[PDB]
Amino acid sequence: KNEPVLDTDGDELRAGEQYYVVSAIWGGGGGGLALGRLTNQQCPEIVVQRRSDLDNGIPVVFYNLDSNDDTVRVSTDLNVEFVPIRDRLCLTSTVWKVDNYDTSTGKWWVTTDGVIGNPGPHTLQSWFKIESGNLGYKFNFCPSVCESCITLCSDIGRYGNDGQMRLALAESGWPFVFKKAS
Amino acid sequence: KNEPVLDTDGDELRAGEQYYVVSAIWGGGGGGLALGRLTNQQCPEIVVQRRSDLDNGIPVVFYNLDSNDDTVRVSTDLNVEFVPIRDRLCLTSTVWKVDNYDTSTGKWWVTTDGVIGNPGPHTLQSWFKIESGNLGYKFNFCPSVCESCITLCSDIGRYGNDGQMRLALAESGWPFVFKKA
Amino acid sequence: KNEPVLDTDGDELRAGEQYYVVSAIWGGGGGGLALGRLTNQQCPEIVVQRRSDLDNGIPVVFYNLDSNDDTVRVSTDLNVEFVPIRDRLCLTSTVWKVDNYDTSTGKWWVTTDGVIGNPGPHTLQSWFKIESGNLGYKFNFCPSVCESCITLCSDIGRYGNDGQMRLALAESGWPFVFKKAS
Amino acid sequence: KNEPVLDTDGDELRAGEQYYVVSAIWGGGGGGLALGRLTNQQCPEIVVQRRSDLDNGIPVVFYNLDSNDDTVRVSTDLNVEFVPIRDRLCLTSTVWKVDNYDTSTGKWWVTTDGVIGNPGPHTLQSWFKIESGNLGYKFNFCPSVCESCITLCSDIGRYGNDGQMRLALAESGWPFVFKKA
Repeated sequence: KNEPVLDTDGDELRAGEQYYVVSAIWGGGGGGLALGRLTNQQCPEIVVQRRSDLDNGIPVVFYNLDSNDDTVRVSTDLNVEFVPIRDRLCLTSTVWKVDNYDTSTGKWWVTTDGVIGNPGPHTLQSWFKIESGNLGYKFNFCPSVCESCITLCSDIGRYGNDGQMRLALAESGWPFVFKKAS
Repeated sequence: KNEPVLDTDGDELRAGEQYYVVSAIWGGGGGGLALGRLTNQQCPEIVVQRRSDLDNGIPVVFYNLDSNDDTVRVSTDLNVEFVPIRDRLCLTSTVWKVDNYDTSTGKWWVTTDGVIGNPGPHTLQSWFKIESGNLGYKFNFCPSVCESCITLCSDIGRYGNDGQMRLALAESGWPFVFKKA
Repeated sequence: KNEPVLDTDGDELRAGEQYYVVSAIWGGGGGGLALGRLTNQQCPEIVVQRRSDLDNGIPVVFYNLDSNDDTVRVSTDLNVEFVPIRDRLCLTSTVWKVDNYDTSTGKWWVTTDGVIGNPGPHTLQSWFKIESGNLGYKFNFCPSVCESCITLCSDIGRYGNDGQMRLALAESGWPFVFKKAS
Repeated sequence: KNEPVLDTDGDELRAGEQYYVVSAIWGGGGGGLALGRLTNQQCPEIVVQRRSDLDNGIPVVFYNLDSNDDTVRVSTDLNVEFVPIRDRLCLTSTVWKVDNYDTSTGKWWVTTDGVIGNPGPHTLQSWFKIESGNLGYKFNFCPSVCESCITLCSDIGRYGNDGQMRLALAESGWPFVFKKA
């Protein structure tokens, strides 16, 4: 099988365990990932990166394709879900998913209201991979859960949008590391 | 557009919504802000800080330059208004404003009886910015609503006055966080 | 019997219980009391007040004249002793004591290397009273443990010396409150 | 004379004694300071901050203007020098100094190869002050050693560079505390 993803302690990532997704860069790297909103949309919430290094954001859990695999490995399709500490107003899910194309910017943003499990055409937009990079791990959207589906296939970068640093498909991915939220 | 200010849950501040303004440094750093009075002046009320770090104080609401903008963002002039948790006594508003110079102390205090809206020279003293701090956020008085006006331009810090902890212009601002009320 | 001294919770002070001695003034009031040194004297350490509101200093305990009185009351002679949280280099005690007259400043400072117990002429300089003031409690040095002794009789104020806020006999005392340390 | 700087035990800093310089804000605020190297520059070593708040870095010593003054006090020009816990490659000193302006970033970095003593125009870049922060202490570069010299005058903050956390002149200083080494 593929190499396990490791956290900042060097331990292998476990499916269902909570991790902050924090910038790999030390010095001007920013904080962790979390939830935000847009001017014209309160729900679903979008994925943003904190500007402050002090703020690790909201933890995520990862779920594997097969719930009998407890280890999170590189280059395998996963679900990603924020675990907010307090209840949220939005009724949409906090599962990551690729958004519909944004004609105002030309970007495919990462949003939420994704779905956990049921790999196939219905959930195609909710499957992400974690890949090794030079500066740290990167997310990649290139699902293999529906062989006959036509799909985008691209690393996940970061881009500013109306004062918030969002995640979007990009040629080169932004590097992250994973820190135990325990 | 500028970075949205966030509350302690991580959600952007919304214009018109109530927030406690609470010291980002607890313990002897105190608690939240509130309306107060002075020994020699019942009205207008002044801006004070509660000593107990368990006391969130009295919430404020923020108003943007343009009432169509609902996100409160850093480095933008806004109005700050206490929710009027007070007796029926003062006819003055609960809107923050920079006072006239205090010859007894050398301080430029934050007080109330400010005004909402009408950006320009008439309301210049009622416009405050929220800026990112080392931790939390700090207030800064440096209005740009009147390009030709000469203005003070300074962070907001804390100073003792009349046996109380007040807010005044200071070289280095005191950090606060914003809690949903 | 004299009124009990109360802590910031409204509870009566107990002999031998640890309290921070913090400035009663909120706004430009400074922090708590602790120990310092002088340029020409490392031991005994001197009593100072922290400039920073955030620093409650070192807690003290109070001891009564009679070890069988558990309540600390106003206008009664007490011993005051810092309880440092870690061992200190000086071999002198951390019990408060009025110093010998300082010809360099004209002040009678509060220093340490005091003694606990044995009220009378030998320990006279180690006895302090707590009094109600306008703005909080104040310390008063006016011991009655030796009726035939001539003694100074004055409130304890604060006064700067060598960049430190020291305590000294003064016409008007500095107000304090007592905050449970544990 | 000025207020003595205190270490994390509450004891005044002594000139010539070793101290770790550790961020007053932990977690994502980082750990202590250390000697570092740039990708493209082995010497002089630069001043960096460790990411782990468990890593105290390596100690500095402070030298006063007058060798007869043993207390380190706020708002006074001093020299800062890392204990030379390093390999023997560099002939440069471990004394902190403000660098020449960096056109690639717009920053005035803190680097080493400073000089101890001889206050005046020749050593101007090697004099720093320790100032009280909202919490802990901040460094400030605003030398008074050469009255006729024109000098920068600014707090010291932190900034990323070359994949590392460096110190540079900044509007608002980053707060540190001092731990006996």
